[PDB]
Amino acid sequence: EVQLVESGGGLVKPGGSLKLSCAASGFTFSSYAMSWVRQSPEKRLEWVAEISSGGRYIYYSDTVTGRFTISRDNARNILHLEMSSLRSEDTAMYYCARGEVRQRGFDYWGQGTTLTVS
Amino acid sequence: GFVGLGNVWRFPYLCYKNGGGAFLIPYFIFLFGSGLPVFFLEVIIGQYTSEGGITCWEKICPLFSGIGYASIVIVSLLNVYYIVILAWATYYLFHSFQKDLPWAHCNHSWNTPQCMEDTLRRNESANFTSPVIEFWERNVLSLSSGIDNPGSLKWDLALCLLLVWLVCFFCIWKGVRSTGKVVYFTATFPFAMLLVLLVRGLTLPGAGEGIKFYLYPDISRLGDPQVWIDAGTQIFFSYAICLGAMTSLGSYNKYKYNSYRDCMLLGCLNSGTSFVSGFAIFSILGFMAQEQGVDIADVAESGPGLAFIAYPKAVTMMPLPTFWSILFFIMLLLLGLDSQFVEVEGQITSLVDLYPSFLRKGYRREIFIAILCSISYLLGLTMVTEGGMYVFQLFDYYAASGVCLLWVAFFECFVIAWIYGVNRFSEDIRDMIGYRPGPWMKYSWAVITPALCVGCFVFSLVKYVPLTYNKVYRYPDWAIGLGWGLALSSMLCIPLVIVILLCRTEGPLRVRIKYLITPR
Amino acid sequence: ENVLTQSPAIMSTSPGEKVTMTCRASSSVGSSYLHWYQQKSGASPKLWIYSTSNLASGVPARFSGSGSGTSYSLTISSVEAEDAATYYCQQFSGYPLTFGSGTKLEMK
Ligand SMILES: [Cl-]
Repeated sequence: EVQLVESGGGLVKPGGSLKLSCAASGFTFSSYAMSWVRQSPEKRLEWVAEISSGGRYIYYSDTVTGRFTISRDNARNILHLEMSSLRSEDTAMYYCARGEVRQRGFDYWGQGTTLTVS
Repeated sequence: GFVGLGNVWRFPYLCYKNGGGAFLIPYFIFLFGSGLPVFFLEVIIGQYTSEGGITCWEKICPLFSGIGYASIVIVSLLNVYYIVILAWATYYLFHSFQKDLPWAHCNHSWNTPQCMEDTLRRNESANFTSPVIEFWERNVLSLSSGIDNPGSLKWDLALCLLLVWLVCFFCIWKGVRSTGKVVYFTATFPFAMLLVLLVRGLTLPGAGEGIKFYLYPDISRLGDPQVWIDAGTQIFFSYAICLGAMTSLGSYNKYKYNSYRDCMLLGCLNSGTSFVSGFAIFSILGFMAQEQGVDIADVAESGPGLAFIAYPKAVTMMPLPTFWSILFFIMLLLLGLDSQFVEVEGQITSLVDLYPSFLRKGYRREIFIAILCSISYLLGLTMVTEGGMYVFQLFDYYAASGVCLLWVAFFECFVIAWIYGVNRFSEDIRDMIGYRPGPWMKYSWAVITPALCVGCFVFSLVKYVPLTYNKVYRYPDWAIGLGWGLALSSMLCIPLVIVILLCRTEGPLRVRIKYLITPR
Repeated sequence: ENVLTQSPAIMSTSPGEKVTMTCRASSSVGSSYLHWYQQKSGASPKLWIYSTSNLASGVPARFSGSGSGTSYSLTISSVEAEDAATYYCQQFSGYPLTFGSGTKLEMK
């Protein structure tokens, strides 16, 4: 069974930083590209950052291009998301999503981590 | 849908030279283990680096940047002999404008006294020559005793070759190729013409014996190493031109739209076009064997003039044969001329990418097309003479479709699978297309294609038979050495580039290798 | 960004009724790259329809998808009580990947 568990979510000061950790198992982690999808408290889904299968192709949305960095540790099967300068319109419910085939979408999602900026 | 003078001209005679049925098993083995994966591999290299040809390997293991120069030499020699094929097609076209075709009967000047017409051959009852083979070998070729006797330059064929190079020169630049509705004409007209020949051939009396020759394998002939290389490099021949088809008829146009499935669409359409043209050709050859008193494997030329024997012979069995001869050789000219526009455009693009601003682009560059076409014409004068078939068959067997194509395909697969990385390449593929390639492509690049190419290369190097034109000519050892020189000029681009890149980069051997195999 | 304007979020339909929901895109999606996700109340989203027509695993055959280019549609043949969730359409071709707005199916 493919499982994705997210952790490291909590309340942070504005302009601070926090490190998420999508830990995944039940499948090979080096062969599937991964994305971070956040969900506002108004319940709209926004894709934050996608890393490719080896980390050489990293994409960001226009909102978090210069202040969010996504990293992967292939050895420990964990997906990270380093944040920086967390503004007020960034409080969300962060999901880790297994999006590897572009024509099958995010087939496996995980739980959520409530990033709270206040 | 891709089609050229691969499917139409080359695959019938390579199948006929190798016993017919025994050719198709290595053909499909290479098609589904090597040819479609290697075609997809080179298309991904073309779409990966936003450049052309030689400098496509600076982002894929720059130690092996001699694969670009190997492709340069392969496409140069291919341009020379593929345009003398077009010279033969033009010569048949200008001999098709009278009412009764010159290969239909034998009462002309070039005919031997031993000939009589093929219709009156079974009423003789046997060393009597067919008029189509006599026309082909004595008016078109004017075939001499060997490559040692080039005889005299045929001025008819040389002006036909100059005409088709002037058509190429006035269309590569200072002109435009087919773009709009004329593309829709030239995409289905070769298929319509091949369908006409197929429907004609199957309805000929005795086509079933020709199809039994074509399809039923002779398993003892599968131990001939000529058959495996002929089939595999007919795949690599028909797909390296299909590589240029996509690249020259639109680079990065297929960007998100499935350059996996696009490649399998054109590859399967190309191989199916080969298979249909083989059905047509061998139906004609079975008809000719029933009509004459000779065997199916002896009825025509086991060499490059098969499409200039079987297809004109079938044209002579049509209503209004002048009409079908004119349009069939117009079809051959359109097919090979579009493929020649493709390959010469690829050669010019890759050489002006070899020198981006170094003395080529900054000058007029009109004169560079003229110089390249001029020396390609002068090299084409060596095989359009009276001993021109022998030099041509040397060029075809060795210069651009021999062990050189196996060398290039094995080195591409080896580099990308091992020195670059299957997983790294799959990540790049997912970046451009949207999905990593399946285990078929992965294990083909890793295991199946290097094993097939190395096995065929070693298998011919341990069980060597010499190149023989039409089963009766034995090439002299200087001619075999010249053919191996053309193959090695295609092949030794890779190790000489390895050596010069090692010696130009300073450091110890491990540091030089590590620097040159990491991509830039 | 490729803003996917979707059907208004508050739709209220009785069970057993054939329903549909649109997904208009500002740019043009290649119709093999637009997917639909079903996110329930307080739960994670899951893949529901991929490549605008195909059905994900665990999704009943009563769901269907259609459309190409700009307008894309999710269709339920008959609504049951386990179909009360929010559906997001999502192009996944252009590198600023955008989801649609809400389409929350509430009962009557
Ligand atoms: Cl072929």
